[PDB]
Amino acid sequence: LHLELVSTLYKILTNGFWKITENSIQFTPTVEWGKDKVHIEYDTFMDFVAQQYFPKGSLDNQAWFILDMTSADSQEQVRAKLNTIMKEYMNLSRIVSMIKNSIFISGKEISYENEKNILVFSKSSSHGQHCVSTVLTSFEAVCDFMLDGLAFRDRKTLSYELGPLFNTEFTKFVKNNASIILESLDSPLKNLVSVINNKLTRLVAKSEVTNWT
Amino acid sequence: SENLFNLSSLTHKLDELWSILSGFPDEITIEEQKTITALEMKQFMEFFIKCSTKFSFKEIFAITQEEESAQLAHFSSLCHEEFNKANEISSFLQAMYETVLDISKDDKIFTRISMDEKLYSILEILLQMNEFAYIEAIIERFDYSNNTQIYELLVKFFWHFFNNASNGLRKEPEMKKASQTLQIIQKHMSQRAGTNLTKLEVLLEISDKLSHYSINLNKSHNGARDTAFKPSNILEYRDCPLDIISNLLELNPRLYKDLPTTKSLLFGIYDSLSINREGQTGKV
Repeated sequence: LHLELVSTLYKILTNGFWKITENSIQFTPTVEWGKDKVHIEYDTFMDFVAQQYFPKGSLDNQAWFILDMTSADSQEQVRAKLNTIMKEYMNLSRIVSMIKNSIFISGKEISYENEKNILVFSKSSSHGQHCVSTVLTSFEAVCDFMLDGLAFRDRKTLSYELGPLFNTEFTKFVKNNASIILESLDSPLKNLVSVINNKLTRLVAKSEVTNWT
Repeated sequence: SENLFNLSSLTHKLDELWSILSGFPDEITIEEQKTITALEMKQFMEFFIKCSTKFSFKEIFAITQEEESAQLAHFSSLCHEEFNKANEISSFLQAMYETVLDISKDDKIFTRISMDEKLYSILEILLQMNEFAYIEAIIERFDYSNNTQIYELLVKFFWHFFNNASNGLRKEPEMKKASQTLQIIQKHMSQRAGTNLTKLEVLLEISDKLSHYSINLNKSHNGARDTAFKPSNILEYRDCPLDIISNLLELNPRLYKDLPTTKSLLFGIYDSLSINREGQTGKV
C-alpha cells in the first residue's frame, strides 16, 4: 500500500499536474484523478506531500515512512520513487536543466501557451537581431511561465535555483548585444527587455528569494 | 493421510510407513484422476520425514498441480518459515539438497520450478536472514560463480544496504553486511565485477574516510542544515563533485593543507561513479 499510494502520487505528478517531455512542459494546478475523477489542487496537495515525506525539504531516509518499512526490495522501490519525486518535483531537475541548456542558446526557441500552461521548446534558424528578438521573447516566455504558469512554491524553488543564472546570463546577453538593443530609442526589443527586467524583478519579489537578487 | 496425521509418536509412524513404501515399485496406478506415482509419493514422504511436514499431503498434491509462480510462493514461504524455526539452517539446506533441491534427479513436488529459482529464493531469504557463510557455501556447492541472477541480487542487496547507510563507519552492522557481500563478489564474481568491485571498495574506503570529518552537503532551498551525510548523496552530487570537497574545506579547517589526500578523495569518488576523465584530470 505504501508503494501503491506513492506510485499513485508519482503518476499523479507525472501524468496530472505535470507533463514534461523533452521539448515541452505543461503544468496544471488542478487535476481530476482516478476513475471517479476526484478533484485535487496541486498547491496544498504537494504542500502536504512535501511536509509528510520531505521534512525540511530533504529526503528523510531515516523517517517512519521509510525506516518502518520492512521488505527490502519494495523498500528501495519506494525509496527511489520518493527520490524521483524529490528530484523531478521537490527539485524539478529535468525542467531546470531543460531551461538552462535551453535559455540563451541560438537555434533554440521557446513558446508559452499561458492558456494551455505549456512551455514548449523548439528549434529555430533565425539569425542576428532576429534570433536576438527570438531568444528574448523565448526567455520572456520562460518568465511568463514562471509568473503566470507556476505555483508559488514551484516558482520559488525554480527562481531560487536559476535566478542567479538568470541574472548573469540575461545580463551578459544584454551586454554583448548592447549594440543592436541601444541602436534605437524606442523599439519592441527595448520595450520587451524592459518588460523582462520588470518581470524578473517581480519574480524576485513574488518568489521572495534572497539567495539571489 | 489426514486421519493418520493426528497420531502419536508420529516420527516413528513416518519411518515405518516410509520403510513400507521403500519396497514399492517404480510406478503405482491409483484409483482415479488424482494420480500419484510411487516416485511422486516417495518424494512426498521424503520431504515429510526429512525436510518438512508443514503442508498437508493434499496441499502437496496441490503444489504439484499448482502454477509455477504459486509453487515459488509456496517454496518461498516454506523455506522462509523453516529458516526462522530450525535450530541450524545448514541442516535444512542439506535437507534441500536431499529431497527438494537435489540435482541427482528432478523434484516431483516442485515440477513447475527449477533449482535456480529455489536457490535464488532461499538466497534472498538468507539475506533477510543476514546469513553469509551459507551464501558462498551454497554458491560453490552449486557453482554459480559469475552467474547472472546471483550477481544481480548481490548488487541489489548491496545498493539496498548502501541506501540504508546513514554514516560511513567500518563497525556499522549494515556496512558490515555490505563488506561481506562485497567479499562474496570478490571471492566469486571476479569475472562478473569488472572494475566495479574496485569502485565499491573505494566507496567504502572514502565513506570511512569522510566518516572522520564533518559534511553538510544538502542543498535544501528551504534552508535545512540539520543534516548528517548519507553515502548515496555522492550519487546525487555525481555532476558537482568538487562541491563536496569544497564543503569539506568549508567545514574542516585544516584539510586545505592536505592536497594529496583530498586529491585521492576526488579521484576515488570519480572512479567510483565511473565519472569520465578525458584527460581533464588536469582540469579538476
